[PDB]
Amino acid sequence: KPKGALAVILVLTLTILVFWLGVYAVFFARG
Amino acid sequence: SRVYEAYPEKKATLYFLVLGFLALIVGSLFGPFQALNYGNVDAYPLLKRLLPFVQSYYQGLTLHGVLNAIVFTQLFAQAIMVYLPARELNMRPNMGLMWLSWWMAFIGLVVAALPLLANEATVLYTFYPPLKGHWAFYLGASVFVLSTWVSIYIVLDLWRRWKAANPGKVTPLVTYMAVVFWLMWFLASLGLVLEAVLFLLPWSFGLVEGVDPLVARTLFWWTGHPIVYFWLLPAYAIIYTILPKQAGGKLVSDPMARLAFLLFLLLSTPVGFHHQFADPGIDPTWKMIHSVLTLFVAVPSLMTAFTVAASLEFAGRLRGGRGLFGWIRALPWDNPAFVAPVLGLLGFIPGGAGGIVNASFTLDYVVHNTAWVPGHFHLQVASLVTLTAMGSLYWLLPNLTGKPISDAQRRLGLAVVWLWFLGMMIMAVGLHWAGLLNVPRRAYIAQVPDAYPHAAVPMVFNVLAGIVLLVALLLFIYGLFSVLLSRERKPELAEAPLPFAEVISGPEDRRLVLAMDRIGFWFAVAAILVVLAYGPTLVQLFGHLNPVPGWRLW
Amino acid sequence: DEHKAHKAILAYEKGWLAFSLAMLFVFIALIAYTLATHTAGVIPAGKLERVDPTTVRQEGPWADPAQAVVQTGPNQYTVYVLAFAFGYQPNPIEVPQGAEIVFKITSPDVIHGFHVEGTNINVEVLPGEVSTVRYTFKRPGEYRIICNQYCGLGHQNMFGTIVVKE
Ligand code: HAS
Ligand code: HEM
Ligand SMILES: CCCCCCCC/C=C/CCCCCCCC(=O)OC[C@H](O)CO
Ligand SMILES: CCCCCCCC/C=C\CCCCCCCC(=O)OC[C@H](O)CO
Ligand SMILES: CCCCCCCC/C=C\CCCCCCCC(=O)OC[C@H](O)CO
Ligand SMILES: CCCCCCCC/C=C\CCCCCCCC(=O)OC[C@H](O)CO
Ligand SMILES: CCCCCCCC/C=C\CCCCCCCC(=O)OC[C@H](O)CO
Ligand SMILES: CCCCCCCC/C=C\CCCCCCCC(=O)OC[C@H](O)CO
Ligand SMILES: CCCCCCCC/C=C\CCCCCCCC(=O)OC[C@H](O)CO
Ligand SMILES: CCCCCCCC/C=C\CCCCCCCC(=O)OC[C@H](O)CO
Ligand code: CUA
Ligand SMILES: [O-][O-]
Ligand SMILES: [Cu+2]
Repeated sequence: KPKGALAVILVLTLTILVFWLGVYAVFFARG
Repeated sequence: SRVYEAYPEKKATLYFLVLGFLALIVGSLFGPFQALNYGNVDAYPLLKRLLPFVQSYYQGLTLHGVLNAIVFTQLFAQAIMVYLPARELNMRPNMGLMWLSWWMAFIGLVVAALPLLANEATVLYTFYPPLKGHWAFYLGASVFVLSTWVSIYIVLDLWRRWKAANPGKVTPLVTYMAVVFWLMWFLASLGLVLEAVLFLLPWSFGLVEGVDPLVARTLFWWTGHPIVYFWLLPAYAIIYTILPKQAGGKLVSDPMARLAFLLFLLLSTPVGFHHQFADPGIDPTWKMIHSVLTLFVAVPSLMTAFTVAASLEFAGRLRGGRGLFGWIRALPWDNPAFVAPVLGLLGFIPGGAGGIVNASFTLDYVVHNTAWVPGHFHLQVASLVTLTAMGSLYWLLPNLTGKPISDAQRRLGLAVVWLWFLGMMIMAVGLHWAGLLNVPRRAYIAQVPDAYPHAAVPMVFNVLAGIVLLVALLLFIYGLFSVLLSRERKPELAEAPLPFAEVISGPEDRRLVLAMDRIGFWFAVAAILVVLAYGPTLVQLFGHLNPVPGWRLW
Repeated sequence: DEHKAHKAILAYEKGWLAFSLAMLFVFIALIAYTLATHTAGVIPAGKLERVDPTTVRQEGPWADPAQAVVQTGPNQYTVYVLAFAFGYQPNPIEVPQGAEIVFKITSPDVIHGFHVEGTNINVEVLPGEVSTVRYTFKRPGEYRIICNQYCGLGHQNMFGTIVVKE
């Protein structure tokens, strides 16, 4: 298996989620 | 040189790259002053002693945006996405047309630069009416962009000539990339061409009293979204088809590389209302439909993420790397042509995460027109695209000029790309965080030093970045000039093949490849999608125009 | 070996792509959700509402800023706001807490932003058009309006105030 490529797409997932859910939480906080 | 007689396309490609890097240098001079400003430090007095024609922060910001994000990126895309397919096919581009495209760009640039430099078009790189710049800025710009229609013709011509000579062969990979890319660009470019011909030009000439600002922005963003994919895709063509060789491996999938580009062709253009989430007079259903389709335009980069990572990992393993991290350490980190796109891809992970945020309709109300936005786009264009082009100094330049890169120049290029990358990451932090604190973009906030007390912390990041990037820019100017004005010429370097990667061996999926080669068809699909996504709104707007008077507020 | 690495790469790539698609779909569902809630009131009205920027300060609901705030329902106020070079009228906008506010904002000159700090109100203001957005202030106090669209050399100091009365 491409363990290295998976590690990359994991970091990318976690980044996307932190950004997206972070801003979603700010959105509601300002609602 | 006997090399330019056999490959005259090398000289024209060099002229595009050089002029591109000169615009980047000029436009970038303003970037450190702007990072200091977003760090609440006012260095404009210094800048004005140095460059006495600069009348304001906002004239500096117009120059920075137009030179770096419009001019540099386009010239790079014209160099890469003509010369690479031409070398892959081993065929000469129509040289009359190649030079015509160059001179159109040069002349368009010179004519726009006049009013920009004279403080007659301080309207930024978006030039939103009713702010009213000098007609020459709109005319110079229109001619500059129209240069690219010539490039499109050049590549479609190459492709057709090749296909005539090779009936029933599938399009070679880099040429397939460039064909879908330039056809995507053609459909993308129509928004701005319409906006300029139908409104901005008659208006700045004095022919019509006003322009309707909503129609003007809508037609602007029809083009303003796909133009960023037009910046990005030349860096992607190198990242897929060149970087894996530089990394010491191979491209792990030709079909997955073609599929990403076909997804860009279909999805780059019908999504621009994601720049208009906060605009009146556009129906929220259609905002949602562009939001979904924008989330889909994300998928080709999500696919790129994996295909490219797996290609790098494969290279690292070929070079002996083992573990879960050994593959990374084994890669050629002494080679600036390898390092620069890799670092740019690392910063693209937060860059793309912020883009997916921005795309998410109601989430955009948190960040719109704040510093977050420049935080996102410095990661995408000012970091990945720019670093990839900088890394080309190190394989492409020698190939075009025969001029060797010395050991010392190599190490200097290493330091430049690292400082540039790290400076972009630090500023991304300061700008994303100031944006979440409601600091607006496009603002000389250093002139209102008590307006933003809550942003004190990320402001330190922007100062630091402004200094780190000043140093990276100075070293880059020094480096580029050392390599350009260099003594030695080794003609064999200009005759060496480009460093194009092989593709990993494995079936693969002919029929998918054959299906994606149905370019006429995929193009009509892309174009249908634009009528579907834009038509209904533009019918309504054009049937209810409300033009308004022009202003000069500088 | 190459055959085997290639096979494995394509297999796990298929898996990532499905996951990445799943994730994007969840975001699309989560956005859908916001659009069904009161938070979606800041999305501007889609309907075109054309006005004339050259006479907006002489006739119509923007001509007398002291009359800008109009009760339009039992818990609703419409506020006629002018964003202009380089200021907002009325100044301050005064509204009661916990009421639904329908801001109707236009400009007599260039595009301005209208970004109410601490809220999701963030709307472009186009001359000739009226931007309509809706919000209910839950907390009383002073809210700063920032112009977040470059409107000329006075842009960085173009601010206004909303006072939400207890
Ligand atoms: C080249 C330049 C650009 C790219 C690319 C770009 C991509 C996107 N953008 Fe954007 N953007 C927006 C949405 C997105 C979306 C969804 C994406 C996507 O296409 C992003 C997808 C990409 C990813 C999901 C990341 C994939 C990760 C990769 C491919 C790296 C992998 C790592 C590897 C392989 C390395 C591993 C190796 C090792 C050794 C470990 C939105 C709205 O939805 C706005 C308007 C916001 C507003 O309010 O104004 C916006 C505003 C802008 C502006 C401001 C325009 C202005 O002046 O007003 C620019 C210039 C810009 C540029 C660019 N943007 N963007
Ligand atoms: C030394 C490098 C650079 C630094 C320090 C820098 C810094 C900045 C800063 C701080 C801003 C925000 C200013 C404002 O909102 O008022 C800005 C705007 C911008 N930058 Fe850069 N920049 C640099 C290089 C790049 C390059 C290479 C690109 C493109 C390839 C670029 C494209 C842009 C654009 C498009 C704008 C926005 C212009 C506008 O809003 O009208 N920058 N940059
Ligand atoms: C290789 C390139 C990397 C370059 C890295 C550069 C690091 C910047 C300096 C850090 C030392 C700390 C110096 C700060 C001391 C003075 C602080 C100060 O006075 O603040 C600014 C002034 O107040 C505003 O008007
Ligand atoms: C290899 C590439 C890796 C690239 C990865 C980069 C992505 C960064 C993501 C998140 C940083 C978030 C920092 C921590 C979150 C801050 C939240 C917080 O403290 O919120 C304030 C709250 O209101 C209390 O005052
Ligand atoms: C490495 C260089 C890349 C640059 C990386 C940019 C960093 C921005 C990161 C994450 C955004 C997440 C949003 C943070 C949200 C925290 C606040 C929160 O959780 O909201 C609740 C609070 O009550 C609300 O007012
Ligand atoms: C505020 C944020 C500022 C900090 C931004 C940092 C973000 C990530 C840092 C570096 C990425 C480089 C990752 C990979 C570096 C690998 C180098 C390596 O493994 O070197 C091998 C050795 O030299 C034999 O070649
Ligand atoms: C040797 C190379 C490494 C050296 C690089 C340092 C590494 C990172 C840390 C700090 C730099 C901060 C520099 C910022 C300088 C001035 C900050 C400022 O303007 O202070 C505002 C204050 O909060 C309002 O009173
Ligand atoms: C709340 C959300 C949770 C976030 C937490 C991070 C999630 C991990 C991310 C991506 C996994 C993508 C890789 C999918 C692996 C697919 C398996 C596969 O394809 O395996 C086939 C192979 O042949 C076997 O034999
Ligand atoms: C194979 C398993 C598949 C199942 C996995 C599905 C993923 C679940 C994730 C999100 C669901 C959406 C939750 C929608 C509820 C959002 C409510 C919310 O956040 O409320 C905001 C605010 O407080 C009120 O106005
Ligand atoms: C590495 C990246 C680090 C990122 C760190 C992220 C920090 C985000 C902070 C705040 C967002 C929250 C906004 C919440 C809005 C409420 C503001 C408010 O109360 O507004 C004034 C009102 O007038 C009172 O009466
Ligand atoms: Cu009004 Cu900026
Ligand atoms: O434009 O992203
Ligand atoms: Cu876009």
